[PDB]
Amino acid sequence: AQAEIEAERKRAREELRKQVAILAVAGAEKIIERSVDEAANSDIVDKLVAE
Amino acid sequence: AQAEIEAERKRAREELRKQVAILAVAGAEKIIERSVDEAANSDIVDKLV
Amino acid sequence: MATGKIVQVIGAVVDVEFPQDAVPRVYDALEVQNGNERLVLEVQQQLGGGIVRTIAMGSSDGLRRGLDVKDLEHPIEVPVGKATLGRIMNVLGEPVDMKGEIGEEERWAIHRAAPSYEELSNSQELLETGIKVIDLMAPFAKGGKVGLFGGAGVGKTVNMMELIRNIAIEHSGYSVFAGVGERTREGNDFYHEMTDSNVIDKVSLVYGQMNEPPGNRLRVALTGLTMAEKFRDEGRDVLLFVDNIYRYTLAGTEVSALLGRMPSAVGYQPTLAEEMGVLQERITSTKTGSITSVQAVYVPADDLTDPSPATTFAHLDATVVLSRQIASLGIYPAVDPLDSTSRQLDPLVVGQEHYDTARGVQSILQRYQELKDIIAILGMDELSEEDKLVVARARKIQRFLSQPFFVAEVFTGSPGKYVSLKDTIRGFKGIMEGEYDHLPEQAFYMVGSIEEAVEKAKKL
Amino acid sequence: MATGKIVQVIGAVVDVEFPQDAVPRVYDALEVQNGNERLVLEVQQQLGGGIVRTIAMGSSDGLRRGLDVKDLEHPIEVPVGKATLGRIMNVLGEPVDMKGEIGEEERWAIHRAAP
Amino acid sequence: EFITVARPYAKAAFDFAVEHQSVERWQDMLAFAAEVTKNEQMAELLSGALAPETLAESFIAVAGEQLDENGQNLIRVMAENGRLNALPDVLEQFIHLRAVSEATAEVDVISAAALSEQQLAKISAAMEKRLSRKVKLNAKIDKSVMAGVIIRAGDMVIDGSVRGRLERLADVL
Amino acid sequence: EISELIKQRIAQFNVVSEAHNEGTIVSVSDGVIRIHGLADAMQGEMISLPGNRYAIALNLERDSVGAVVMGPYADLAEGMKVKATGRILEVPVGRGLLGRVVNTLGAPIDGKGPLDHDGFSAVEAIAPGVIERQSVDQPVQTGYKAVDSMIPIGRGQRELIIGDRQTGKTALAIDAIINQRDSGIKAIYVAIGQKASTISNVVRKLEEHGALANTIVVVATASESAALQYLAPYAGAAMGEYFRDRGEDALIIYDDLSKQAVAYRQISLLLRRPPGREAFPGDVFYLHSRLLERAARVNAEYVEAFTKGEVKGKTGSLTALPIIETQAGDVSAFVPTNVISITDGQIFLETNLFNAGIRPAVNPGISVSRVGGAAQTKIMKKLSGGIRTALAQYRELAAFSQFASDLDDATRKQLDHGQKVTELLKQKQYAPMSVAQQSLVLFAAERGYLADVELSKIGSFEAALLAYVDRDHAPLMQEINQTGGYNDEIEGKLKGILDSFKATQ
Amino acid sequence: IIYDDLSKQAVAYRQISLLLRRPPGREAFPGDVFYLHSRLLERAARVNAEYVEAFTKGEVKGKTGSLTALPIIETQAGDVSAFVPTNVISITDGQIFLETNLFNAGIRPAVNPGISVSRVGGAAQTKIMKKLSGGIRTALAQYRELAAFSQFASDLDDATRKQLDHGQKVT
Amino acid sequence: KVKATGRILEVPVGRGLLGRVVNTLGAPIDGKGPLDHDGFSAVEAIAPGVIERQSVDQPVQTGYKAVDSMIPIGRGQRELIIGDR
Amino acid sequence: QLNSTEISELIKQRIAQFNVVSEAHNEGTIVSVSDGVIRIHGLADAMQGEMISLPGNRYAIALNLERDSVGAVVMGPYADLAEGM
Ligand SMILES: Nc1ncnc2c1ncn2[C@@H]1O[C@H](COP(=O)(O)OP(=O)(O)OP(=O)(O)O)[C@@H](O)[C@H]1O
Ligand SMILES: Nc1ncnc2c1ncn2[C@@H]1O[C@H](COP(=O)(O)OP(=O)(O)O)[C@@H](O)[C@H]1O
Ligand SMILES: [Mg+2]
Ligand SMILES: [Mg+2]
Repeated sequence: AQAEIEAERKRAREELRKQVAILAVAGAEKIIERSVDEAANSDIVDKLVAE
Repeated sequence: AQAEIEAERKRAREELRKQVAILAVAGAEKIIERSVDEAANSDIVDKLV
Repeated sequence: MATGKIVQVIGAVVDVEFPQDAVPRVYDALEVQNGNERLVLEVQQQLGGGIVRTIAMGSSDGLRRGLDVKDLEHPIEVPVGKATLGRIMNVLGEPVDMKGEIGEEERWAIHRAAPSYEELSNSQELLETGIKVIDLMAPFAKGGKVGLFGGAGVGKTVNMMELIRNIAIEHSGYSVFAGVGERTREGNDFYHEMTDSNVIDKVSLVYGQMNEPPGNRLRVALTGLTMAEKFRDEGRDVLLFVDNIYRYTLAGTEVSALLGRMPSAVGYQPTLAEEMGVLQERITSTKTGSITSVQAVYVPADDLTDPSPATTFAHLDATVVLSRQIASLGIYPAVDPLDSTSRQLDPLVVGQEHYDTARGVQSILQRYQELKDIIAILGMDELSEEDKLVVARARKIQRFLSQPFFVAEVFTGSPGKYVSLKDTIRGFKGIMEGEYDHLPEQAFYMVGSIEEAVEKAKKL
Repeated sequence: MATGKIVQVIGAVVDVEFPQDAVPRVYDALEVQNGNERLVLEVQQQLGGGIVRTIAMGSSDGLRRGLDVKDLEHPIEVPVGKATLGRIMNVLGEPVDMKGEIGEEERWAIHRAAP
Repeated sequence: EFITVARPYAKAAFDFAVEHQSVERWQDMLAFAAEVTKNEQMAELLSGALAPETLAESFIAVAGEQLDENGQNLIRVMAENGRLNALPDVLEQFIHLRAVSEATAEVDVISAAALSEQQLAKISAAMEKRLSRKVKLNAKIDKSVMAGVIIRAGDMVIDGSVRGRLERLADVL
Repeated sequence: EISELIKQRIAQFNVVSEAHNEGTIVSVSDGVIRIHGLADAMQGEMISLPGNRYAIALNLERDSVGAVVMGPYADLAEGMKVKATGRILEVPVGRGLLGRVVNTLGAPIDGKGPLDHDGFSAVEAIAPGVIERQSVDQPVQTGYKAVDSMIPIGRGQRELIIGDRQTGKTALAIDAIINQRDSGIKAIYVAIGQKASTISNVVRKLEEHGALANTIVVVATASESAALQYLAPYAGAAMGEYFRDRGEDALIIYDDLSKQAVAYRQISLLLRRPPGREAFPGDVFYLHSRLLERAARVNAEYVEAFTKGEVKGKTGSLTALPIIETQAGDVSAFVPTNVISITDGQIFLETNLFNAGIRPAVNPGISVSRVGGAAQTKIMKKLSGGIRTALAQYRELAAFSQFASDLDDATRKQLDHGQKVTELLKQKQYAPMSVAQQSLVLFAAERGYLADVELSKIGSFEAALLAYVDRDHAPLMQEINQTGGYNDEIEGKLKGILDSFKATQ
Repeated sequence: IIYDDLSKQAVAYRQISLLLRRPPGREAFPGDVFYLHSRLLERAARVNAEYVEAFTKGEVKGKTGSLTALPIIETQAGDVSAFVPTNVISITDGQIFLETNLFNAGIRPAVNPGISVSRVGGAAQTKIMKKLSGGIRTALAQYRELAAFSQFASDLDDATRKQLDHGQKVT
Repeated sequence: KVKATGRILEVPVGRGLLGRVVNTLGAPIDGKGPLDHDGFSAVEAIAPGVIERQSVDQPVQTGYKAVDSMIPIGRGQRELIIGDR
Repeated sequence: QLNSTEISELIKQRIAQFNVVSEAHNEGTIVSVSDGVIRIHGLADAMQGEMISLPGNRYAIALNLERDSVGAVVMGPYADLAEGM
């Protein structure tokens, strides 16, 4: 019965942790959509075009 | 123990709502290397609640 | 707006071409005006550039090449909830009882995935039934699957009407009846029976009869599950009766080759086992709620080896094999005690006296079977005395398995009998222990408890 | 120089395409560098257009759709004579034992007419 | 799909155009044949069950501004096999075959906004070092990219979008 | 507590572009997708679909790839982009997944967090070569008196449990697994096309009656796609082939190789591959053949060269027990006859013995063991030779028993003893029996201590004898359970024990 | 209505289907042979007086119409497992089996009881016939069992003997 | 040239068919003159639904003792006659 | 859509010469070899049942005269034969 409760603990933690992950990355998407500039797009591309 | 882990999750949820404020601005500059705008922190609290 | 055009109509299968963007996904619904008739199509394959191949949920007659098709961006969705109780519906969840609109609060898609492995719930809460042979040989728990296997005319329907009487009336929970490929007369006779008995207010009925085009007979089983699964998710205990699992597979066979599939072993579709699995793994009792289900299974040609009955044997908790021999001999219900079994027939979960009685009964009847052809050729005089004894006790046991049913009264002109489980054990143990060795065989035939066997013996 | 390309792989059946001058005879053997190993194919049918259909004399896993195939002019040829005594070989006449190379003087093709 | 029946005729035409130094003319000839084959009346003539000889005359006559070697034969032989609906695929097959022999790649780049023409020239010379061909960039302005670029080089691709990295990180979580 | 680990996951990330081939889905039907593109696709590669689903590249046709979806397929659509990974199908392996329930991909369905596998192995691998393989001469005790006495199993052998439905095929296999709780033999149960509630009932029995710690459970339920069912057994073999190549013995049970054959038939027909005898594909032999010939005992040179000099004098093995269901006992059907040719001994479970209550319903004379008595331990070998002859003589003299009497007393004795040894070789389901317990019970039958007790009490007689032996002479049981040795001193001591027990109840 | 040979219809539909190049099924019959006979036979029915009144626009009131069907099938050497017999046996409300052995033995009409059933049964009889016929149905079925089981016993129990004679009388 | 008359196959129906031998298309073949039909009806129609049925309680008499005692037929039943040639 | 025995070098010859009769009707080329059955292209002056003379001293017997190919069976060892003979 202790091992069965430990399984429900891990599952409940994981579900919360995935919810907050999804919120965090949706906010990061909005930040990326708004906080940007052309010299920063070019700064990223200049890491890319090396390869 | 099932009611215990329920209320433990309820106590965690509010504290992770604070930590997830931090992570959005940290990771959204991590993903472009260059730092994000301090001004653009507007509309981040929408994520909060 | 409409967005596709019909490009082929071969029998029951219709092909629709769409723009190469926004092609309908698999299992979606589509709509076309077949003259004045609104016809639904279900998408089965995305094949080639922009084309989808589909099955008509209605008659294919009257369709022209070049008709406009409108794509509904969802599966076939059916009413679910209390509003479905007391109403007959078709595969599309449209009322066929002429009582008006269903009035549903919610509608659910008939294609959904099965419960996850960690959701399944264990049970051994044995149901009691009036039927002697079943409760002796194949008792079944609340939340389990029961299958009635037989060829044509062996008693599948009469048994299922008896089990509906015995189980459902004591059951306080809602029930679903799925009439997959049923005869229309039998569906009307059932509806009137429930309406007279006043139990129609706790049963929802979905009927897809033989006359309907293959898509209806194919998909009507899933509308039955979708209603039962709504009740299970509300947390209820539900009774689900399915009139033939076989004519779901057969409705798949008819259309399979026109869908381009290469044929399999006995002409069945290549996807027979997956088609059976995806349906039968939804019929389960989860932690939230329990579905209890009784299914009749047609056995083509009376061979239990045919792929279709052969696969479904591996899904069921109890399997009551009816046999044509025993029916032809006139013993009813025609249950074969040697072939039928349950996974609840364990000494741990039944009473250990029950288990010992069952093992005795089966051992005796098996010992009779091997003697049968020996007596037939070489004669009864060339048995020994202890075999002449066990052949007599075998005949007495094989009579005491017979029973009159309240729903099989119209056929035979006799009252119906309900035997309690305890009385059944007590009788068969008494017969095997020989406490009734002196009574004739007919003193056990068509009787209730063994106290009624001694009353009729006195009259004899 | 390897003169053909793989054009299909369906299970153990490999189809390869050659120039119209170079098409293998019916039981010829072909070799492919599958992964790091060498895979022998035996030709079975000459379909039209320079495609020949072949059975893989080994595992078919890992074959891409454009690998170069070398066309040997002989059939499968195996070591014969006294050197083979005491040795275990596979179909291709290669040691499945670990004793070493078979010191054969002669290699004969597995296909020929009866006496 | 007609790609498989296109392949023998497209290879026969491409193998033939280099024997006669007119690849460039053959390409526009086939682009012509692909545009006429889309016509709604011509498709009815194609579906109309004439015998191949008289159907061949009924197509060759309508497309007369073609060489004797080129038009009147390729269109007839594909017409006997009933392959003429393959013509839009015969075209693309032909083009690809050419780009193969000419050591070229029709590289595509995708971005949220225009590149600086220094970024783009660097991309060209670097893809020409990644590959072994003369590249020919063409850009697309897709706003879902948000930042960075996608480079697609036939069957091969190179994702540098922020959206792909955002959804990758969402799954690393 | 939580979100600093999510911060760490943000830290553990790759920001640069990488390059691969990319394909476009042309068609979707019945779990099969046709993919245009992927000039670099290879036979048996894993294609990554959107949604973190994989497909397996099976057909490579001239212009399209035919790939089978390993999961729910119905939301896939024409024009989706599919990326080529370069990987032939890998699964996790190790001791970290010892004790857990996984699917064919090795993802846990247990619900009890992620795995701590030590690494990965290819699902497809070639079997050990002719010279790398060693003779089977160590026992695997199944704990059933009838099997372990008549039909012995050795570490490396490939026995077949063939029977009809509802005859105890699963019961015998899982009892075999349960008896390994304390041997060093790790165990694997592969559930192919079983219904999930049956699997769950089995898994609960495995924990309750003993140890699920020593068993890996691989699950592919009847609701999952045919690709996952087909491959499942190969994934289980890759998990057992991990222990074999490390120097440790293991035992794998494959449940319904007939269901694997059905799944392969479905995949083959949907990929349009030419049909054979029962529509099964032409290479249906080469499916089970290459599966089961991975079950082997392997010499110390191989295991020392595989491990590169970590274990030095060990010999690993992987015993296999495939399960086959015949239909109305047809032994000439295509899949049964293939598997009967591939394996080396079968445990034939007849149905009318099971209906008779003689459970387990093994049928001697048709059930053989091609490895012989080199797999038995010595005491079980000495005490079992006569049992085979006594049952053979009972087969022929059973016909007489039906109707006749006043035969010669030689015959009468022989028949009676046959009927009571038959009565002796039956036992309850979840009771396994140690070698010492089996030994002495067989000795009691073979030396004649039952010959005066040839009545219905034999079940009570055995239970009383096992209790008495445990109560008074357990150091003998320890010595036999350790050694399996037999000699004159053991023979005399066994006589002394039986002589004393007859004086009691 | 009597359909003379639903078998020869099935044969005609098979010919049409194959000439049209539709994919063959078992024994080469197309799959919609079950749909052919099922859509045909479920048309035979009895309809309530509300349906009659609705159909005839009020002209006929108080009457239930009915259509009864008697399809006929030929089996080869008594093989019931064949495709078309299996379909029709699955669709219909009963069977009358006529047998070569009984016909040659002189039992004409050569009906075999215990292999033939009526699922409507007692409801479709007059009360007299209902009453008298219930005893006959069991008596002949068990008589054939006793007649098989006691071929060789020269003497018998008169309870059994009585039954045996009575069964020969009713036969 | 083939024209497409947009109408499904219909057959003469009525009381005047009693006593007439007719081919599948409704043409008399007995040679006793034309039919007297009460309009036409369509050959391919759908059957009455579950709600439109009524149960069977009226007999149709065969006249054969074996049939009418052991295997009774009622008005709405669908009895199969099966056997050899 | 199967390729009906027409292939790129042959097609290029028809592109170069729209009427095929420029080659003599007495000769042809082997276009496929499959387990004894051979498939010749050409031979417009061949009749069913002829003795087609292969390279070497072998014969093959014409069995099918199709629209564009002859199908024949080789009398003897077939394994030596290639395309283009
Ligand atoms: N030794 C035994 N004593 C009593 N009962 C047994 C014994 N062994 C098995 N049984 C019972 O036999 C039944 C069938 O066993 P099991 O499920 O293993 O058969 P099976 O061949 O696996 O059937 P299936 O093939 O359908 O899975 C079960 O109820 C089981 O409890
Ligand atoms: N218990 C019974 N008592 C009397 N008659 C029965 C009984 N069971 C079956 N029958 C007879 O056999 C017929 C066929 O069985 P039924 O259940 O109606 O169809 P199926 O068995 O094909 O579902 C019944 O209609 C009835 O005539
Ligand atoms: Mg029924
Ligand atoms: Mg089992």
